[PDB]
Amino acid sequence: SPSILHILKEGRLVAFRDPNDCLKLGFVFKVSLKDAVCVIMTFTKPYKLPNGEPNHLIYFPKADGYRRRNFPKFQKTDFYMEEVPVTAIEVITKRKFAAPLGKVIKKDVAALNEFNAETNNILDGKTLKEAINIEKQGLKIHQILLDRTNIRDEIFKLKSIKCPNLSQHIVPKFKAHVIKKKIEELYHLMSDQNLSLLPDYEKRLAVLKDTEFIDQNHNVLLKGRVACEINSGYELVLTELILDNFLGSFEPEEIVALLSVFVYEGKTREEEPPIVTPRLAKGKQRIEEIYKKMLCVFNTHQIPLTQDEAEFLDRKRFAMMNVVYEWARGLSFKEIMEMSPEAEGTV
Amino acid sequence: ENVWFSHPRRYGKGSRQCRVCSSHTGLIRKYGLNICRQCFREKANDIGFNKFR
Amino acid sequence: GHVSQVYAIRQAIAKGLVAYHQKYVDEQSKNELKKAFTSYDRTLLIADSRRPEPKKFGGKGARSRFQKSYR
Amino acid sequence: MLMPKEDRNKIHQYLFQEGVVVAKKDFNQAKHEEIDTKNLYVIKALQSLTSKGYVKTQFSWQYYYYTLTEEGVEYLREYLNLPEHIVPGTYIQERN
Amino acid sequence: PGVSVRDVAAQDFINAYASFLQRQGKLEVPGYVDIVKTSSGNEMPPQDAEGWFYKRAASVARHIYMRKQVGVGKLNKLYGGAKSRGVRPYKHIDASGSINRKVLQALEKIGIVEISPKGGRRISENGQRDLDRIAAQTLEEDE
Amino acid sequence: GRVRTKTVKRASKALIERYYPKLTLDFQTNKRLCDEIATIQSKRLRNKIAGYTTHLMKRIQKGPVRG
Amino acid sequence: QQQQIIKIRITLTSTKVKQLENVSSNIVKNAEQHNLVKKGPVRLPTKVLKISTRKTPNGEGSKTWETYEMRIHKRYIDLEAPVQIVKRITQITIEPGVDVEVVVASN
Amino acid sequence: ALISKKRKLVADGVFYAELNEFFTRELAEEGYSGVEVRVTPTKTEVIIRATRTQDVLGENGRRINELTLLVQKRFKYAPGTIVLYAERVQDRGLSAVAQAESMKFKLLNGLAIRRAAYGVVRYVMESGAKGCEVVVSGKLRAARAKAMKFADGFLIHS
RNA sequence: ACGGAAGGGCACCACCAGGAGUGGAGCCUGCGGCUUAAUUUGACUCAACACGGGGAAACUCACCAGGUCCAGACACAAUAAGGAUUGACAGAUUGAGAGCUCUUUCUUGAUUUUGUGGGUGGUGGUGCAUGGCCGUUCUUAGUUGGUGGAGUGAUUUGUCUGCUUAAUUGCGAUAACGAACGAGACCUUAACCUACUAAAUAGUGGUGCUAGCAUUUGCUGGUUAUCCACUUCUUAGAGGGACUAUCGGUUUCAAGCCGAUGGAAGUUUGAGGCAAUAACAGGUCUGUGAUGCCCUUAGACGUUCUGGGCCGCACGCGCGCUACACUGACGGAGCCAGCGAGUCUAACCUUGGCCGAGAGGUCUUGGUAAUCUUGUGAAACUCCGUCGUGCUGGGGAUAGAGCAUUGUAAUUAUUGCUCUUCAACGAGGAAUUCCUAGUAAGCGCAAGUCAUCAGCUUGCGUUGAUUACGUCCCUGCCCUUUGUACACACC
Repeated sequence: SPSILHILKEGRLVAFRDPNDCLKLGFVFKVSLKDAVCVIMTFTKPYKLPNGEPNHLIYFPKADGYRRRNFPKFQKTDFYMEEVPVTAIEVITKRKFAAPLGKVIKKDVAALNEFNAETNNILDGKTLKEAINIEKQGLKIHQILLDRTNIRDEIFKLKSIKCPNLSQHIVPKFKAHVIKKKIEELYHLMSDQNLSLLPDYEKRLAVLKDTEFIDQNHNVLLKGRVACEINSGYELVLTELILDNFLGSFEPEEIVALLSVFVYEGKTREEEPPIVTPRLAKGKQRIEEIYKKMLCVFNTHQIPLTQDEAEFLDRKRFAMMNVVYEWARGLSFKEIMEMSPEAEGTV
Repeated sequence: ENVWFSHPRRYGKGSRQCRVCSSHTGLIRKYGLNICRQCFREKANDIGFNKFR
Repeated sequence: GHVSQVYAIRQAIAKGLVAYHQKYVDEQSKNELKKAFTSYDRTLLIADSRRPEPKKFGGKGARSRFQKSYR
Repeated sequence: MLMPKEDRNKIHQYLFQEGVVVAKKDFNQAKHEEIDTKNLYVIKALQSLTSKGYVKTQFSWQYYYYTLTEEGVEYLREYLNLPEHIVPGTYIQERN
Repeated sequence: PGVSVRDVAAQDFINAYASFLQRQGKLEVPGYVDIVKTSSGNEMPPQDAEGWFYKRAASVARHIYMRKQVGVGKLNKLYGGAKSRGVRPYKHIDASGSINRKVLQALEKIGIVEISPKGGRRISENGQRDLDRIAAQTLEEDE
Repeated sequence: GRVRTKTVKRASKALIERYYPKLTLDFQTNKRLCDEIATIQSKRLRNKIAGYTTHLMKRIQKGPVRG
Repeated sequence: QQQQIIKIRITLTSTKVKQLENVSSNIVKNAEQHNLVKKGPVRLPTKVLKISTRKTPNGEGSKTWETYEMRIHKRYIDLEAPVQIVKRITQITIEPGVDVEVVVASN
Repeated sequence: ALISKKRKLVADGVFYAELNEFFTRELAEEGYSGVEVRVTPTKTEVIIRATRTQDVLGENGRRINELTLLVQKRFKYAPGTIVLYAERVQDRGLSAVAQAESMKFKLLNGLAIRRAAYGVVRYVMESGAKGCEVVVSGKLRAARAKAMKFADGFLIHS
């Protein structure tokens, strides 16, 4: 931030608290920008209520009716250090002094008197202005601020606000809402929709509904029916291949060779030869187009495919058309072998 | 170990040096880069200062 | 500077006038104006096309160089 | 170089738990980052380690790029006396 | 060393005023004025002697007039002589700023200028209606 | 001085040899015609080529040039 | 339930012109497509980082100098845009060399 | 953050430089070609080019991990912000750096200069280049220095 | 290759025509010598001498007088928990709360330790052992090999008799034919776009709120808020634009050249960047963890602390920037810019108000920057007054006395101011440097070194000339012919 380390002032007033959970105040030693490890010098013990319980309300700036209700004063305590994260630090405020903590520790005359004065001045009266800067960038941060400062004034909007004593009566209510939805709601959610595969599955439904295989009411259509027969991984393009009379122009050999593109790895060093007939080339082109389209449609939803399916078009699968076509005619196994690049078992 | 093995080096040619070569004379402070001028020349096109004029 | 500024302002006065004539008066008047000016032309309408040549090393100025010794 | 053995232990340990060590060439630095020791002490102990294999070095822009080996791992398990097939340097870890 | 007199009556614009500022009986001299060099990079005091401060008053009146809003440091930069050290020709160097400050402090009192937002100082509507009007009345008289 | 170089002259000549229909004896028209007719890298060079073609046409009209 | 406008200000800066202007034009296009008022593709004065140095490593030789200069081209673009389009336009348009920044809360 | 654009770009340049030099030093055997500092939102990717990803990538991503550690521990980044990669350089050549490395290694094995130089030039020619120039300075054969200059095809100098 | 041989062509690192100067304009720094405890050191015609980015108070530092520290990895013995080795308050000690060393004893716990091989570091040597880099030959048009031809061969031709070009550029000719590099082309930049894209981080105009001096409505801000309108200026992006364009002459009438017309731009439109082949035993091991061999390696030329020195000097030589005085210097009233640069894990650029003659101090503010510093309202010069020819008044050295700032530390004064000594100096022999247009010359300004210091450079503007627009005589360069007892090549 533009005033995160040096400009804000060494020993600035912040409201931190350990797991005891009570309203406290202290001075910043040095805002460590790495592991969030601020060494805060407290001057107040955990402020328990008149009843004798942990106080849950935070300093909600600018309101006499809010804070003086339950926070007329706080407890006075002498200097001792504690390390704490930035998450525990609640609301930073202005009322501070420029002199360091070392001076306070080593018993000076200028530091200690002014110090004690500041310790009790805060107690006597306090209606401070909050100050966190948005001038660096603010995109997520700005949004968060917008969310919060609307909810800041929303605390006055609701019914409970001008009570005689709220935080004395809250310990039951707090206990209920917080602890009853701590690991009951959450445990339930740990056996309702556990993994991200169910959400991702629902995103796989978005593409399956868009491609018109299953209808929008989540039931199978003719496209989904025909596709139910195909057990191979490249089923959607293959399903799309059977629609129009495009296939009717081909001969059986041409069809079977065309179908070889799907059932072959296509990982090799050697070059692809020229295609055996223009119809096959056309078919190949069509297939390529369809797979591009499918890649596009998958890509809009943003779901990662397998290394095989990510590669597909880049891999050298298309040479086996020229291979199997000859076999489909009625040719010797040597002749075809001497055409093809790959090993014989693979073929 | 030794409380006598360090003169003041708060400023001057002795304080700051070329990060590549560690010379003292011929140091490019401009734009807070701190590179030995010869070293800078060597890695000039690498950093991306191209000779136009 | 001062002379330069003067030159600029006079030029502006000229161009502004002729342009004004061109838009909001007939052309013949503007032609008359031009011909009156362009005959005299001290960069009256058109700007001065000379512009500072840069300084180069081994000398205080552009074409000037430092003195050499031999002995 | 002569130094307290605890510092050496810290060094050998941290290096084992990571695999890599870095150091700006500066004797008269005071504390070196991460490992709680002066920089000189680090640099010289690592040099000593390197001497007989175990860790490989690359100087590059005065920043000492130290990297652990296989024999080095064996040496460090021996020194730090911890079980094999359990605590290595940085082998597989990531899925890719 | 100074600025913005090329245009109108350089000397006469700020001479009939100079005696008129004495005529007013409102001016407020420092006390240590008139035994002073006027700049660090200068050499002699002014040759007007019984005056000069009144010239610099209307010159600072003119300065506040000049534009928008003006300061102290700016005045120092302006009336500053530039300093001649040895060989070291005449590098532009600040004025006896104290004098300008004093002038400002005087003018504010007389009801001509006031301290503005954005810092600096600005001319008033009532201000110069009477001050330099009589001096430039010579130009209106001649016309 | 203002002497035209090899790639301007030779290329111009080549153009006149295989495009005599078109290439009327005006500079500006040729200038765009050159951009259309063939790929040229820089603007300057193109312009030079156009100029030389114009010159050539101007001196083709008076008599049959050798080359 | 309007999806509220916040006045976004993008600040692209780079050492390249063609790689930068590409991203600029893309931003102009995408933002146009969504039908939003904006403050141009406003370009700034390009900053030249001039470094004068002697050619020779050591003093001997004719005193030859060498200018070494790096360009900085900078574009600021204000999209008077809703809270929706911030996340849509930030994720798109990334490039090695082109340093991209976005900022809001103009006052 | 909060650094001037001027200062910033220079810093980036410096980072790029130090990277390239380090990679050149460490990735010597592999035939390192070049890198690119691919800055992104939040993450900072770094593509590395070489002839082979034999041990640059590593066994199950070990040497690459080490390299990443070196990078992020050196310049002090948050773990998993900076990321390295290993792309194949194209044509085993045309990139001069790789070729220079190949020369260097051919020599240090124990070979005559001619064989190296003409091997390199022929390879370049095969790789579909317009032309090549290989110059070797220093002490070849004799005690006094000499400059052998091999070339083929075509070049430019202006 | 050279020639006080020929022919042709060239350059303000050559002249002519002049302009500005340098050997006394600031007195500076650099070198030589001299001096030296040291006064480190490289470079000596062009192509060493404000150069080493070298403006050094220490650190830089390498040199000198001294003092420590081990960062001697590793292996191999050997001493060795009845302790290897480390550290140690204080007395002595010494510039010195350096245990360095001793005195007294405590602490320490395999790390070291003394010895042997082997490393390591070195601003040590060698730039004539090298790499890289740079300079110069060489601000030049030159160099090559494929296949042909000639010659026993070295080699030659191509690469040329003319003509033209800044140019082996072309035009042509032709035992050569096509080709490649260099040149050109290319890149950046300098100028022109009242056309496109727009811009409160740039302007301008209109409407609510200002008209206070020359004002009735200069131009300015009141006006980050009053909303709207605009893109000429200002910024960029994309393009266009000049090609010697049209006309005339001139030439086998071809390449081209000279004038005129328009044109923002008509010397390759100016300026640069890039820049071939082969070289020099040019410079550099003091840029480099670039290195070979040599030298040294724990009273170490290693690293580090204390104090000097590199500033030892009226100069024996070299560069460098104000106004020798009335086209002047003052007192004021003077005076528009343009390159830039700028705080983070901190203290940079300073606006603002107060105090101070002053330099400065202070309380704060704006600024990670077309927004704030900062229209860097710079200087020379416009306007009146003061001298007016006088080593005087013109302007403020050399020496003294104080007050400020920066810095652990200013002493052989860092700088700055203030007063007293008063000096742009009597137009600089012989000699020699740069210079043809917004240049030369004047004048400041920023940046680079930087805590502080500029007269150093690197860029930037501002005012702005005279005199060629040529030649080969001097000094050199390129080609061709020729001569040669030269070839480390006319030294």
